[PDB]
Amino acid sequence: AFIILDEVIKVTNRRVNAIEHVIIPRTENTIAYINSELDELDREEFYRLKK
Amino acid sequence: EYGAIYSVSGPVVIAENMIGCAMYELVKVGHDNLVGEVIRIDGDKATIQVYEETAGLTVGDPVLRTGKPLSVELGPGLMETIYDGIQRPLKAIKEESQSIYIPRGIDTPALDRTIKWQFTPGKFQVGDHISGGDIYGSVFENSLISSHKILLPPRSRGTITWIAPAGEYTLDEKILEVEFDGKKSDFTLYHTWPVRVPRPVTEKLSADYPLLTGQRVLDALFPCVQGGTTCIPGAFGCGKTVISQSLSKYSNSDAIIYVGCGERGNEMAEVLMEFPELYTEMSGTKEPIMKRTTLVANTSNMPVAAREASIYTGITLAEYFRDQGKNVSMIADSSSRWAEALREISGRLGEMPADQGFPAYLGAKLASFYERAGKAVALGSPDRTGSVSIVAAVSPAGGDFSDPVTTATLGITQVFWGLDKKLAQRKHFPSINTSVSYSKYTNVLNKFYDSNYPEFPVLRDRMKEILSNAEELEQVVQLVGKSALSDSDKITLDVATLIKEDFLQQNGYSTYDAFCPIWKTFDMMRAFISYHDEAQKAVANGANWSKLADSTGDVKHAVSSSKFFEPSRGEKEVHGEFEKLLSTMQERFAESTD
Amino acid sequence: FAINKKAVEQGFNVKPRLNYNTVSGVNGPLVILEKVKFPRYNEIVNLTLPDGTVRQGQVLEIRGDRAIVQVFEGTSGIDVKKTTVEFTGESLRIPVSEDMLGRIFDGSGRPIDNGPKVFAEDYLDINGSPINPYARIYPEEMISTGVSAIDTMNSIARGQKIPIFSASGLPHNEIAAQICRQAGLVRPEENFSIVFAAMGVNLETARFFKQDFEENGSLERTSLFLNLANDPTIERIITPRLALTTAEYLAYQTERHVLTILTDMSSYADALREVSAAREEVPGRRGYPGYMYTDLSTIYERAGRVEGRNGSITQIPILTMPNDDITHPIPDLTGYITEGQIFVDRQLHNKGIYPPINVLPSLSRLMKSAIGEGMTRKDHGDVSNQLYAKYAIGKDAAAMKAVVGEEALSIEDKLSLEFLEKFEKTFITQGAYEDRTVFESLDQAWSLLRIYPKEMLNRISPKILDEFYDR
Repeated sequence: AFIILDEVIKVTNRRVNAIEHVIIPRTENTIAYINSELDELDREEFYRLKK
Repeated sequence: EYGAIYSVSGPVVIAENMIGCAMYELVKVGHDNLVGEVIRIDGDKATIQVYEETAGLTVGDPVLRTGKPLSVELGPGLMETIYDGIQRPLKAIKEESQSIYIPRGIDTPALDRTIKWQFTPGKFQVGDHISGGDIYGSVFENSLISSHKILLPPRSRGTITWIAPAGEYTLDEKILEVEFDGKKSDFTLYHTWPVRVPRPVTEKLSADYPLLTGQRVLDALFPCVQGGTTCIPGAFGCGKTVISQSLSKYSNSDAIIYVGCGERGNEMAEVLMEFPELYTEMSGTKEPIMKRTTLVANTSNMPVAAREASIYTGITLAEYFRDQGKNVSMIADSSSRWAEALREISGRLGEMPADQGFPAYLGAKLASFYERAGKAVALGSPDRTGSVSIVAAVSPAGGDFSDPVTTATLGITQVFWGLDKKLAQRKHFPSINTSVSYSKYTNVLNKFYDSNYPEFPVLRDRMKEILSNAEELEQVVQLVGKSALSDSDKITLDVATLIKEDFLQQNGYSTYDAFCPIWKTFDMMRAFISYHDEAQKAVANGANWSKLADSTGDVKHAVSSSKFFEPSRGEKEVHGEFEKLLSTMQERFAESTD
Repeated sequence: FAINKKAVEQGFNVKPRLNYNTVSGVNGPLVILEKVKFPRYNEIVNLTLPDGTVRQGQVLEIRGDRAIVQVFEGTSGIDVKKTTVEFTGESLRIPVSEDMLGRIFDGSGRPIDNGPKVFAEDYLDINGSPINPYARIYPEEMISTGVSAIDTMNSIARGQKIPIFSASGLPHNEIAAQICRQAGLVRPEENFSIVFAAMGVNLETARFFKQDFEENGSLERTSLFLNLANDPTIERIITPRLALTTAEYLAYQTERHVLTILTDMSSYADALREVSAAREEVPGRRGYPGYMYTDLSTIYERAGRVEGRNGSITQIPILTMPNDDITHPIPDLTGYITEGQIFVDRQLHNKGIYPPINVLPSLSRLMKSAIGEGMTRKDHGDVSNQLYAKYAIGKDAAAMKAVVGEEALSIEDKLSLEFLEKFEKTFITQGAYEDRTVFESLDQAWSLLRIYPKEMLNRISPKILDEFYDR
């Protein structure tokens, strides 16, 4: 039981660390980039309509 | 000589026969004389901006010309007054109309034109050369402030040929006759000034004198120099009202100008009901705070231009009061609302947007507005000196701080006092997240500390590192528990908790902890650091810290209770008691080691 | 008492009325007169088509000797040869009398209850002047909605402005009807009235509203302003102004505690985007006009108690987020202007919970001024916090149940898990016609709280625990 618990907790802890330190930053940077692009499009659309 | 309307479009109006009008004059359009300002001039026709609602207008209505840009009248009687965004008295308006509305097309003097004021001559005589900004007489405005001085408006010089002697006058009796190439110059107890132009000043100075608020944490770790800027987040559950009230009641300033720059309305009702009840007790319970404050109220219903010009009006008033030699403290309410109004105006004008839809002016506008603050020596003969210290209040879009407004404000201002809601439920009523809030005026304030309290910087630093170490320690404490921690680490942890629960937390209602002066806080952090370092030193030579804590539980309780000590008793006898307590702790530790 | 002199002075003075035949062009929903004399912005006109039909309109712009009328009921069938345009000489006004109550009005205010004319006691300009802030005060007492999940946890103090966010396919209309039916003060009524204006609704919903308010007796305490979906948009933007104006008149000239509801604002936003497209103002964010902030403020901020008069007022606007996102401009601005919000979760509705309200995101900022002694019992503010905290705990406990079994959960976790289900199935779940007083809701909340051991209810003060926990 000791061995099994040790290996299981090691695996889960490293997985949690990897998720926290990799996934969330990677996705939120993309979120910001997408927001920036969608904000960019409307600017030129408004310019064209103004013209 | 008048102007006939030629077109109308919602808030847009086009005049006619307008020749000889500046680009920002004011115009009394309509029979009811609605207020407006010219924007674009093309030959004879000139675009006009309206403030009230234009429904019902008809072509051919006469149009007038004021003869100046947006301006505000300055003089005795500002105190105890409540104004709109465009210098409009609300109490007088309500009394005059007897209604509960602001009837459109209503004009009343900004200052009461009937109350008689007792004037006293200054120090000049007929035939003496004079210059703008020179004091030539005082007026008794209130028991609180009685030296309300009278200036000569900038951009005015010459020689005085007649000055009224002492007596009682109203605001419509020429009390001076300056003679220039044209002797037409007359002067009364008041004058005006365009809002958008900063007031001239002799020279700016470097603000060094600290602004003390009476709170412990504020002046202890994140001080604000008297003459600088600052920013605090605007949230619902944070409860910033405590900060504003404490600043108004206990600060060392001499005049407060609160500005409501667009609120939900009910909050304005709350603050207006509350302020006339706050009482200050210096040289006796001088009943009101209204005798030391003018308030600018702008509910959302107010016209967009009025809702936008609020901060300009407030800062102009603050600069005027600064030039009299007094000290002022401006307090905005929600700069986000002001930015919203600016963006709305820009959109209505139909102009190119920019980052996140805002116009391109925001950066320059905010930079100039903040630069208008500071400390300087007034412009005049007596060579008095004053100071201004704006206190902004930024509210986010929906919590995120990616908006341009917050970024620009943080980039410009120098002091941030982060407030956290989570502490509210835990009731750290001064809810300052010590890990985020920061100050940048320490480098200057040290030149004052050394002159007065040389040890203050090292002590405040020491507790900064102590708190950082304790919060970091708790992280691994959770991982491995306190079991694997040396006695020094536990000492750090428990002293950190004691500091958190005594030095930082502050009831604010108890007679003793309501307003903590400087020397008292000085003694407090000296005592706390002495306790901690002495205990750790005693443990260093070798001793079970559990036994030491058992022995010195009384000492710990005494240092905790010292905060309950009532100030305002001797203000030096307090220092004697603190010295006695420090010596007692020292000798108790010395005996305990034995 | 001298109001009679003013009434007669401007009353008995008849004036003629012009009549034009110079229609000189048209562009979609607009119309362009040519040789008007001394036009007047925002007038009212009555077109007369060559077939004898009659319509209405309202000018928008005026050049040098020109007007631009827009017709309510479309523009088809008009002509530039025989149409005659008759001016009015004064802006839109509403007939106001004390006896609106009971009657039903169309979008423009023409009665549609098969009843006689209004017999106006006065006339008024629809969009009155703003309230003077210096003459305004704070909410104080509470209003009894009768809904368990609202009154107990999101009480409404008179003078508040609490919107009710909801999604597209949700029964928000039924909740609004129930609220209007069960409203009233609290007696620890001769002073209560309701204004229920609906804009942009289906025919079935309108018929259901009328039939329900008829046979439930609530009609004689209300005055509805219905406006179907196929009616002119301009009338849509007009309707809320009429409702607010009449409510303000009642409250501040008869001293009646009144409550107003709108039942929609997204359709109002659509009607608003439509205007300014007739004009050539370029679209703003998400296509909406930029200046919506000002007019929405004008709509909302005619609320709150007043210094002198004993009357009062309250608003419950109902929004509809397009795709269930708070980032949309309409909900953002509404939250900016108003105090707190009330949500409606889709999942709860899926599980058959009525009213499908989720309390975690809900909030009411003026609660602290609503509850208390006399105004209500003394234990409201503590039970509110306790129930909120325990619901929040129960949600995550249910979340962890699936991952860590059930035994590993602490006793606290099991109790919270049971309490969550009991709460959802009993407290929030309220019949469509079940009316509860605040006291009954408090008693039921106490019953639910009795699940936990007395000691463990930490957030509740010992005094209240001792006083009420018994039995």
